[PDB]
Amino acid sequence: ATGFYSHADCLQHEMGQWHPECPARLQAIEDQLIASRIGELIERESAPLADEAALLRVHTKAHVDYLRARSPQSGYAEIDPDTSMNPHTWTAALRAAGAAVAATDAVIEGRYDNAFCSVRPPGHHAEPARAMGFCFFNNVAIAARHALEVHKLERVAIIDFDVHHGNGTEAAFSNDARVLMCSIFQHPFYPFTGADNQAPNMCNVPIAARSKGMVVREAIDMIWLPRLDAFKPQMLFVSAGFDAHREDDLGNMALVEDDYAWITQQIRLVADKYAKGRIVSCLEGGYNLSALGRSVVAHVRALAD
Ligand code: NA
Ligand SMILES: [Zn+2]
Repeated sequence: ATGFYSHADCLQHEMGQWHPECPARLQAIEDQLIASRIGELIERESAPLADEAALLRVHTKAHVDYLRARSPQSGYAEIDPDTSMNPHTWTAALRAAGAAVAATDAVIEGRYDNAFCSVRPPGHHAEPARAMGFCFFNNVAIAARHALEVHKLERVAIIDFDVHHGNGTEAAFSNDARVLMCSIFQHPFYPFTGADNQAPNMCNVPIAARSKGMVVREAIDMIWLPRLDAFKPQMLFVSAGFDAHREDDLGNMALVEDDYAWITQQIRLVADKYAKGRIVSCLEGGYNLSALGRSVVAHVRALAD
């Protein structure tokens, strides 16, 4: 069984009408789960609020206190040129991190074989002391650190296939031998890091603009899988971003739904080998509403196989 974590509060976050990281991203996912009838092989779960101790396993106290103080009573408060808080962003971000924590508790406990968190705002750009690029708290990193420190797991792997490099995840874990990060990312591209001075636990593969899926499959098969087979992670955490899609206006790569299906199958195989199938996956980016819905459904269906 596959758990599906979301919350209505996540729709209340918005950063202006023009902004592509918008509430209709979550509604597009809901519509496609209906039109595909794949919403019937998952169990719906409500995301809880993340508590401070969950956040402080990843972020600094000043980071958390800043966003709490920055949360506006009305209008918007700017974070960076394309990231702002509205009076709902704080609650939404707690739900997004909350989802990832609670999915982790449910998978380790054996309630679900795996889970997906259909949540907003995304996480993987949020460094321990830097909110940026639509991200406030690093949902995936917070979930992995939950499994390490609370459930006392010894080894976890983070898979990030968003088009943008997960700088936030690299900045959290470059001294943490219990974590392996495997990723693909468009290069050179925002956030313009991740290609150099890679810690030994960082397996982040730069990908050229306009690359199609066969380049990513080759990269995953020849580079990720031997790292993962050597590491044997006891659980897998997924920064499931779908903006490397051919139809995405914010990326310049050319994946399609079948690629996301194929990638998820690999994640399943690694998890079945070493992790008792335990996977938690969190929505990152992905901005064409039709292709986002279609790509999340292909991902989710491969999790429920
Ligand atoms: Na990435
Ligand atoms: Zn992205």
